[PDB]
Amino acid sequence: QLVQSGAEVVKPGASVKVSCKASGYTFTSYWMHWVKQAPGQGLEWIGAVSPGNSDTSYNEKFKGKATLTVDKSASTAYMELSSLRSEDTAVYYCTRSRYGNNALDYWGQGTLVTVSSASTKGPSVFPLAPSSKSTSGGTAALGCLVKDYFPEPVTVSWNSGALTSGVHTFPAVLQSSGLYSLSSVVTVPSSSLGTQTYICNVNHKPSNTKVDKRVEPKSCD
Amino acid sequence: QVQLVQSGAEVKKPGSSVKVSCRASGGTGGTFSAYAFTWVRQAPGQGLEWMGGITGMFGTANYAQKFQGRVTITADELTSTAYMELSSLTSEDTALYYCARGLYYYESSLDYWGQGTLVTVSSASTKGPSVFPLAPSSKTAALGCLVKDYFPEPVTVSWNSGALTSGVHTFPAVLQSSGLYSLSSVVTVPSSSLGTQTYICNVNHKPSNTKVDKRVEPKSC
Amino acid sequence: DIQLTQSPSSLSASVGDRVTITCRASQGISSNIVWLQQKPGKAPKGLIYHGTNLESGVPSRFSGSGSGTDYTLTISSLEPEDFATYYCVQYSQFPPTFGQGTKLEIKRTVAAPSVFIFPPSDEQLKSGTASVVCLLNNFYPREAKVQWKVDNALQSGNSQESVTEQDSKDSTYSLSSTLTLSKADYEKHKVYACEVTHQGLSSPVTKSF
Amino acid sequence: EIVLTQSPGTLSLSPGERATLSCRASQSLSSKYLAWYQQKPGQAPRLLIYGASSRATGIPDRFSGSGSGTDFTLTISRLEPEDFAVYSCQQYDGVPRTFGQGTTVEIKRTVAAPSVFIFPPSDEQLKSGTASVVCLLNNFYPREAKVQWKVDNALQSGNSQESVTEQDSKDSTYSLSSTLTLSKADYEKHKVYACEVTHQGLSSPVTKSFNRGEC
Repeated sequence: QLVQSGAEVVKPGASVKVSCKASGYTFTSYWMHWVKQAPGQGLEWIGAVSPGNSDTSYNEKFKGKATLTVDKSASTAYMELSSLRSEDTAVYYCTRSRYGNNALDYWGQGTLVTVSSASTKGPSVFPLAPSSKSTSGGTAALGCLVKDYFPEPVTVSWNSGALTSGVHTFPAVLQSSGLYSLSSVVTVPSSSLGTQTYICNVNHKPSNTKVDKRVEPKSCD
Repeated sequence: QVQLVQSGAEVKKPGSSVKVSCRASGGTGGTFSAYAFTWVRQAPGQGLEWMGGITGMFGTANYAQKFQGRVTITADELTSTAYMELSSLTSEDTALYYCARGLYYYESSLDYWGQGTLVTVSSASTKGPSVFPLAPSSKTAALGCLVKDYFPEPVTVSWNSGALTSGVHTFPAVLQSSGLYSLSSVVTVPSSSLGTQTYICNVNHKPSNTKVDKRVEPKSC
Repeated sequence: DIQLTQSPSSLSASVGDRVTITCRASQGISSNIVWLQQKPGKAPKGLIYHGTNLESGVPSRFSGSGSGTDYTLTISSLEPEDFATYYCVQYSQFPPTFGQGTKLEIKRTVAAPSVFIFPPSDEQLKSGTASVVCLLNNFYPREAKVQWKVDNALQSGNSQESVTEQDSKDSTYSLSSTLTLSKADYEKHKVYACEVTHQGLSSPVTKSF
Repeated sequence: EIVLTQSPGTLSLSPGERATLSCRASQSLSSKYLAWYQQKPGQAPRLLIYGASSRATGIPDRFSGSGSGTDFTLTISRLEPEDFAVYSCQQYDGVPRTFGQGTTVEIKRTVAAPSVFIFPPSDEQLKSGTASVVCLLNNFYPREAKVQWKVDNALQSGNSQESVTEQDSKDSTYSLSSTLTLSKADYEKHKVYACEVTHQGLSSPVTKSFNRGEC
């Protein structure tokens, strides 16, 4: 199979070297390929390298942005992305082909490369308060707006496991300012909206920000 | 010094099939699997014609719809040999077949060529030539030999065991309705040497080990 | 570049159904086509190579066919494991190119969204910006239109949408459109609508505060 | 399909002259995808130019290419003897890859008229079922020649074949042979066998003939 290096957050002009360890097959019987996947252009072929004699082929679109090399010893391929921009933000995959034959059968698990001027910031959990009314009988809904954090991920739980149900912790969104927002939501019975205590258990490992926050009706205009 | 060596000429009966090979020698040959190997042919009277090629990295073929199914193009990474197989042969596949190669895994310009393989297609059977005199009329004079009904070619014709060289034209062969070849060799000579000088043409047809010598001299008159 | 076009872009079906996805290349590609499967979060897996050949491991309900410009992948009886996105990739010519995907989702019986709106919390407004969040909960199909209205005026270009994957129980969806404004621009104000249109709604339900 | 057409069919120029060869694509062609090849007799094609205007490594610089869109040009600034050969363009933008019909570059020289001779079929060939009448046209220029067979002044059609030698290495000339093939039966049913030649080196058509019955 194919195991790649971990995710990476880096700043604009910088450069990254991603790795892919082949194991369990003859490293040199396969050309190793690199593929970009990001919302915008979808799936794109960056290029490929033959491990034997290190022959390369690059997509004109990535010509120069990327440089592929290989270590036959370690059965490993490397991709180097240079002169980075925020548009190069993507998941990058390695995969293989066999000259015979097949395919693009096995893919690496992918390496997330995030490119942002923005520097590390913690969230700002704000309460989405349950309104007085009504709705169509039951039930009632409340949540936390996890606003302005960098970079992903954040983990939001509710009552730490005592609320694995009815909960929707949405995907993030990158605002202008280059900062992410997230909103979690739970749906609770219209009756006990003042019998149970709901605290957002947001933690954001990229800094050491673990925030608790409870949510209640406020009673003003 | 990219070198491409193709298999030798073949003569095939209609309905049969021919597999031409192409072996990538060469000191700057490089990774055989990195380059697209292309097959093209040239029928007598026609332009060069693309048949298909096999891509590098991936080692799979693309075909001209004209030959889709009829042609198969494969490659043997082990022996650095590319092959083209054309079946259901017709007399119109009589042609020189060529493997070629460039600098990339996909086909582009054709930088390197094999020496070409001639494939003749015919329902004929090996047959040495009958020779008849082309007697000088009387009436500078001309004379010659009709080299008639042979298969396959070449025939080689000389005069006075190679003594007579100048003023000699041996024509290309023509293929008659009878699937067999006819040809002529002529020589122009002094009128005043039509009685003094002996003239013999020397027909050699290796595909039948048939050497023939024929005396050419005036008729009666 | 060869353009690959998949049909349909999205497809809804149920366990047991024979399903067919298609791919049209902008020129003849001689069966040099691969089909991929990708579940969300995860990496692609090759299913079919060179038009018709199964990858090892790949269960046999999967099969591909086609020639020239037109190819189809066919799942003969869908399994719960088979709901994913599918891609064709072409390697007839340089560079290899990818289709944009056919997402294969689960079919269930409509069911309409429950709507909930939330004004900004009070600590937020102390600082520069006001963030108002509308929620649409557990609906189907995915199609849904969310339109804010401030003092009954339709606004454009300062809301962000965000949808969940298909719930593991409900097979429904959920949606979060947030409208963001500075505290100053925020106070016109209080009539703040969240008008939502949907297929299981007789009429655009609105929530305001 | 990108169709490529080449002009002219034959270019007739002298050693040292500038050769201009054209290649027309049936539709606009990014010049990144056009190539020219030289085909010397007996030899596999030789890539001269790729990408419309880049000279292949180890190619004399008297060769050059230009053009964009639909018309491309291969220029040979000064013809050396070895450049008298056939040239083909190639497109490698789309599928199928296609070539033009090729242009033959040929040596121009002064007009020289053919010597014509007519040979009657042998009696040896005639005891077998077939009579072959051969007409020779020796050492002429240019290559166009019309040879007409008349059997008792009956314009023949479909029963002759002809063959032309290559342009001569010494005197840049051509020779041609026309063979008329009849059965011994058809041969002995007529008396006058005529070979008439029209060539621009000839003020008036030359005829050579024989009567069946010289023995």
